[PDB]
Amino acid sequence: LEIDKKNCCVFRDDFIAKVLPPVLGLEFIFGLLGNGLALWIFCFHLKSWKSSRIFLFNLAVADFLLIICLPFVMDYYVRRSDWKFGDIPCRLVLFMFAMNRQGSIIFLTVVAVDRYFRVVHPHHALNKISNWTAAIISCLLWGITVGLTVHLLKKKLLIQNGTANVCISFSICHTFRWHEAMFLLEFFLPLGIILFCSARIIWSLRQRQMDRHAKIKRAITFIMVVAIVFVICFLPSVVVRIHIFWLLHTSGTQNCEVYRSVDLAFFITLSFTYMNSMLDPVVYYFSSPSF
Amino acid sequence: GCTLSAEDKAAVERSKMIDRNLREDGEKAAREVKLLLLGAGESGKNTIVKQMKITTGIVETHFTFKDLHFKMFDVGAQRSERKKWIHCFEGVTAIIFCVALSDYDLVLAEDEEMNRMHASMKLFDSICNNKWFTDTSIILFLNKKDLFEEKIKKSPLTICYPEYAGSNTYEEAAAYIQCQFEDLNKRKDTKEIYTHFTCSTDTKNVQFVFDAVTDVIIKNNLKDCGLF
Amino acid sequence: TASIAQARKLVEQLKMEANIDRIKVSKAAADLMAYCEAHAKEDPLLTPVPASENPFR
Amino acid sequence: QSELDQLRQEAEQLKNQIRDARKACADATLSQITNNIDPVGRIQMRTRRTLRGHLAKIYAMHWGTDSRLLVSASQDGKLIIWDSYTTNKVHAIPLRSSWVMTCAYAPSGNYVACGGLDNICSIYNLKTREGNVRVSRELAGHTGYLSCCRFLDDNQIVTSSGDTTCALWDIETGQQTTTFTGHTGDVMSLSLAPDTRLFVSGACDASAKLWDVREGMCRQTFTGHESDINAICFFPNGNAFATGSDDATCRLFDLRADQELMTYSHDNIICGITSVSFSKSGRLLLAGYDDFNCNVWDALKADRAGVLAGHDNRVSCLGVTDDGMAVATGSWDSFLKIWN
Ligand SMILES: C[C@@]1(c2ccccc2)OC(C(=O)O)=CC1=O
Repeated sequence: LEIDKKNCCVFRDDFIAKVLPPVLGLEFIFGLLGNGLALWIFCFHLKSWKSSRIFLFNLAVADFLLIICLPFVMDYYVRRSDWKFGDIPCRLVLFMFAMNRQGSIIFLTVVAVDRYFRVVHPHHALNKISNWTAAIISCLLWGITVGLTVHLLKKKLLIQNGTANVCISFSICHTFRWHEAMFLLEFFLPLGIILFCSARIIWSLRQRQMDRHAKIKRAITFIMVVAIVFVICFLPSVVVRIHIFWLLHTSGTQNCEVYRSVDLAFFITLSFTYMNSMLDPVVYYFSSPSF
Repeated sequence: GCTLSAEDKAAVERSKMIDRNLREDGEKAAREVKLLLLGAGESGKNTIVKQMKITTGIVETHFTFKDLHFKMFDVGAQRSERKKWIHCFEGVTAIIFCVALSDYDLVLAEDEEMNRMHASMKLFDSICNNKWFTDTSIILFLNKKDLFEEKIKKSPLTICYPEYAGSNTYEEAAAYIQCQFEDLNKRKDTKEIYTHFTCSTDTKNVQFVFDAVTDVIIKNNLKDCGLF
Repeated sequence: TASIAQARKLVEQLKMEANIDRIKVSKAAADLMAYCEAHAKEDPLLTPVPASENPFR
Repeated sequence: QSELDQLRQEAEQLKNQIRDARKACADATLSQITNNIDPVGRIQMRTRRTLRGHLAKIYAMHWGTDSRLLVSASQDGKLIIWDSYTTNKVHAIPLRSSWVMTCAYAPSGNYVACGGLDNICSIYNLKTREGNVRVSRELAGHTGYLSCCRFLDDNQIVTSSGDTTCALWDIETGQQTTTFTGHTGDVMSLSLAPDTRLFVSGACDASAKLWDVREGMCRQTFTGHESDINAICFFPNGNAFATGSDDATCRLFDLRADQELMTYSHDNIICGITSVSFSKSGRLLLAGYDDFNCNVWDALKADRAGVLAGHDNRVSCLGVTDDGMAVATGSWDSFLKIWN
């Protein structure tokens, strides 16, 4: 039918229930286990708290929340439709996914910037920064994330397509809504920052020798590891979004039969953004000699 | 606060001002680099300090280079037991050790048979393998190479090291001495030893100290963040 | 030359530290026990003190 | 060298005679005499106060005679005076040399003293015309690091140093009135008698000596330990003193019997003792250890009557107030805790 005017078709596919739910459940279980164990270690098993641990704590919290709010979408796919829960726990879940993902990206970028300043500028005041200022920075970052995500809360996110109710935010429409702009923006700029910081770290550490200790050699690979993990986890979604925008521009919003395959591929690739939440403890939390 | 009297309020504000001063002093003192200077009587510590700076007890030298404030502590005057006060220096950025490599044939004034170089090696072995300096970097300075070049032509190194098997060229002898000193390091995993060959006119030792300190601080930062 | 002087000093020390009045161990132990039991009620750590007269509440 | 040999033989004969007399005077032992004594209940104290503000390791502390104020010394070059009742800081004296190793409080509450690797004993005036604190004197006669200092009056002080000597000073003059040169190793601690007519010291030669302040001579020499002596305390009665060493043992000596009386050791303990102190009645012997906690001993039965465990690093100093109300402990983790 229609979704707040702006004639644009939405699609429902039965292919999702065939493939996604098992893989998504496995990802949820792995992420929940990793996040819970990491939180258990950090909250009580450790006493020395620094700026790096503070900045990692918020990333762990965001990953834990994103893993927690996932069975709600498990229900959305196993039942295939109707969003039985209601209306408020649709805006709520579409808020708590976007906010969690944006927080994860922001805290990954902050960790990378902290490492870059620790390696390239060893004698800087930012390296010796009090826990109080770290808490202020964390609160400000969380506030920015919530302020950018709250746009979806003061609206209506229901469609009621015939006998099926869909709880969706990515609606294929000829519009330049803030959601699509944010989805495009929160990838390239953090990608550039991470690549620049990683390249500077590698170059400055390599020209300065320091290869005999071999723990420097152990740690010089994890930077590129996390860079490529971020790249592979967040490239396909933005690629598919760009292709969808190009198709929408070159074919309009009519003839709602070509969008089927690209929408299916988009929903396939949107599950990649949940893959990083289970690898994050592996390559960021248990990958350090500290514990 | 609400129930406190005037005298209690005065005491509380005095305590708060004292706390503010203590915190600012600690923050100011946490940005400096602390170095412990060691050696022997004629190792050449004073010669190094001559270009570094540009009642018995402990004498402290403060110098600035590239916007870093350094602080060297010379403890050569303390002739008491070393084990009773060596734990006060646990937590220094690095240890600077001075060795006169031109004294391979000279002998100690106190005891004739014992060589000076062997005594220096024993002192280095004691310091390097100390339990309070498990992961503290050591900067090794070999001082009198100008006299070493002249004395190695007319004398063989086999006097100090009877197991030496090589030519009496200056480069080979200096390399052999460097490997003899660096072989005493029994950790090789927690600490790094930096060796430099200097003279009375090298005038570039402060840059070497700065580079070693920068490497140590980078390693400390990486250990703190989680890597390394 | 001074070695004999230091040896004489040590001999002097041992000479006028070896001539003192030494009591039996039992008497000293009894005196210690008597002093400990005489001030037992005055020790605020041997016996718990009521919170009324405890300045460190 | 025949004269030297006969002198050595005479010294050996004198030592044998002294040992034989000591053995003869030992009719019984304290432990079997104290058999019919009710064991003290399990002592359990709690951390009533925690004083924070030091940013480096704490090496020494000393209680005031009013049982309310105390001074502590830290390697960040600070000398803080605390109010134990309200935790408030009264003074914060900066030091010229940050390598401080000891501190003391005047019995009248007017002066404090400190020293360390600089070989100087600096004396500060607490009550002045203004509200600040300024240096009043600097005693500079020692050739090794200064390890302990105690006040006799407002005009006398006794110091010990790493040059194997102890000295008595005059604050207004500034000269060593007397020198004590018996020891052959670094002196690490000293303790004055309540009447301030005698004092004992313990050195690195595993022996302790008793000195007369007025004369300047050693009276008795006590041995029995196996390693360094790190702390010494003097019995409240005035006829005994306790010694803590690096061999994980504490011992009690009697001045009048002139021999060791009783030893305090346990099989699990392998770390050295850093500080010892007595309770007001002398029944409890509190000792600080290297294994991060303090132990309370029964001075008559050698039974562990309690454990004070609240520190994350080595306990370097402890002291009991004059009225026996509380005991304070300092540690290398830069915190002071008051127990009761
Ligand atoms: C597919 C989707 C969804 C689907 C059903 C219920 C809630 C959320 O997952 C999010 C997301 O991860 O950003 C956006 C969505 O629209």
